Amino acid sequence: PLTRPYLGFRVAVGRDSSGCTTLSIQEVTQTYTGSNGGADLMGPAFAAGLRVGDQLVRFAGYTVTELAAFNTVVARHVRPSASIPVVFSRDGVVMSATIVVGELE
Repeated sequence: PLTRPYLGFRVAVGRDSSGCTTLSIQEVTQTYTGSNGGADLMGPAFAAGLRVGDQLVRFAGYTVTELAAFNTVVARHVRPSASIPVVFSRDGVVMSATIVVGELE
């Protein structure tokens, strides 16, 4: 596929109760897409549990580069139901969650 939208969320770099350098999203970007679907109507947001104040690293160890990396990984996969392993944290908490991004209508 060929997807690569623009960043419409917020990214804040800091430290959690554990301390593993992880960024958290204070917005909702999982509500739009393009190419091989371009559904855009809220899907991978609630389905994956991704909400404001959630830590999205998508990389083992609880850490991520920037929004560009998250946008590339999320864009790279535009399947009607692709299951990609993503690591999430809740203020130092360690938990695993699977994001199901379903494009198309």
